[PDB]
Amino acid sequence: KPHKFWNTQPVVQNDDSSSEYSFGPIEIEPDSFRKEIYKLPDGFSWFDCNLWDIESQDFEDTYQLLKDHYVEDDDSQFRFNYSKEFLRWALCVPGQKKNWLVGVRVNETKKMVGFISAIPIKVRIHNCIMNTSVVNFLCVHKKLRSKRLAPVLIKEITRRIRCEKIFQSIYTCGKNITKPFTIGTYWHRIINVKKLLEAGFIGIPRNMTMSSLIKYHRIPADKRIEGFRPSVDSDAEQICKLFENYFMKYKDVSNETMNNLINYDEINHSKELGKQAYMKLDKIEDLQDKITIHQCFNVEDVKHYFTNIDKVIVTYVRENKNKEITDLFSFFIIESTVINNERFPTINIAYSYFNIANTCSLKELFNEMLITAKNNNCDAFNTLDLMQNLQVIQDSKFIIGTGRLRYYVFNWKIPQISPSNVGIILF
Ligand SMILES: CCCCCCCCCCCCCC(=O)SCCNC(=O)CCNC(=O)[C@H](O)C(C)(C)COP(=O)(O)OP(=O)(O)OC[C@H]1O[C@@H](n2cnc3c(N)ncnc32)[C@H](O)[C@@H]1OP(=O)(O)O
Ligand SMILES: Cc1nc(NC(=O)c2cccc3c2C(=O)N(c2ccc4ccccc4c2N2CCCNCC2)C3)sc1C
Ligand SMILES: [Cl-]
Ligand SMILES: [Cl-]
Ligand SMILES: [Cl-]
Ligand SMILES: [Cl-]
Repeated sequence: KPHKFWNTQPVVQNDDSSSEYSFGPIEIEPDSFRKEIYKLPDGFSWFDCNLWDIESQDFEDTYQLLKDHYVEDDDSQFRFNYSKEFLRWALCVPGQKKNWLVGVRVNETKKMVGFISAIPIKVRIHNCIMNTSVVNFLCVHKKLRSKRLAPVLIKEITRRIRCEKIFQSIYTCGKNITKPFTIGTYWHRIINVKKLLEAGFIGIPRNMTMSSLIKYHRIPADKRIEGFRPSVDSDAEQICKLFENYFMKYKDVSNETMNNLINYDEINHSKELGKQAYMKLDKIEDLQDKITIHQCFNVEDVKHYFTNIDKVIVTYVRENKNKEITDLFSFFIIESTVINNERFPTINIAYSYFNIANTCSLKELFNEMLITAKNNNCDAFNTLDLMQNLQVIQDSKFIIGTGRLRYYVFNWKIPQISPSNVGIILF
């Protein structure tokens, strides 16, 4: 069946017949976009969600909405239970705008029935760099589904983002909407066998028991790598350089292009000037084993994202004798509710974030990270096949998950690429 909203938006459609590998914006309309607030059905209202005071009623309403109505696995066995501390870390980022956190409320009862958010980030896409957005936590109350409310919330957040002179966005989905520029596969490393076995996540193969299963999913500790410790704020500048060196090494453009990236923020104000971001690629094979699109981090961003908050985010670095940082691993933590058992204990899952292995192999780095995940009472460690993570997944004890993660970019052209070419991690 055909789209009724997405067929009208500047994104590559599923039937695109482009005969060329091209990068660049799809449309350049700095002045023609709608600026008036969108209208909601009678008895509903917009509000800027107050996630700036963790004790606010807005925060309680948002937490409850997402706990009961946000993302479930494709088999409706588990639902995400984002904590307030996680949402604050994930949405109150540097440069965030108070009106990029959009809620929908029933006027008569003050019940919050909808939500959508965006955060600002910096990205490199091939030979361009820009300030862009990431849309996440789109949620509509279950009883209001299939009433064309989601396009309204999308149009609304788009208006608010464009009013900040930002005209692209990145967003992920478990299903196919339009054409995604890549599809990521996630994998599970079992840590707490007993918990996951009783939660219904894993079974028992023939001729095995929980004991032999615990023994098999054991995390090895016979070749530890010394020098890893939690990051602190004073590591920020060196973690910033560690990422820059990492993205410089895996770049998919020449050294000359990397030093003269096209700053789209300076040419998106004009239709003629913005076309300088058009870039044709003659050989898609030139991107093999390289990163084509990735987030960029300054020191203020590093301080926020690559910190340590109990039950939210974990970041470790490896040092040498001189206190210089040479490796980094990180994962964030989200609780998952068991849908058919409201009394089941807490299930905490770890999610691979950004990881840089220079003084050890990536498999060696992930083992240290798995040990640290065990120390943080995480029942499983989830990883996507992004960047170089395939090195850890192949010939391992990782188990394939049931779904796949589609990656989209709003108002930008990206040819279909491998997930290994992508350095973008959504929350
Ligand atoms: C420059 C700035 C631009 C900023 C904007 C950038 C783009 C951001 C876009 C948002 C990305 C968010 C990123 C995340 O957080 S991804 C996860 C989103 N949240 C959930 O999955 C939680 C559980 N489910 C729900 O909350 C609702 O089912 C939602 C709200 C998802 C849809 O509500 P409902 O189920 O009641 O449907 P409808 O009748 O209102 O409307 C039908 C239309 O909605 C399109 N649809 C359905 N699901 C998604 C989806 N996950 N991404 C994009 N579009 C989606 C669908 O194609 C159809 O369009 P078309 O097929 O007719 O065309
Ligand atoms: C061990 C265990 N894993 C479960 N996963 C689910 O239920 C589930 C259901 C639907 C969709 C998803 C999941 C799930 O894990 N995804 C997943 C998997 C690996 C990631 C690696 C890095 C970053 C994110 C990752 C990520 N996200 C989830 C957070 C939100 N950002 C989108 C992508 C998507 S339940 C359970 C008991
Ligand atoms: Cl619609
Ligand atoms: Cl797809
Ligand atoms: Cl040590
Ligand atoms: Cl600190």
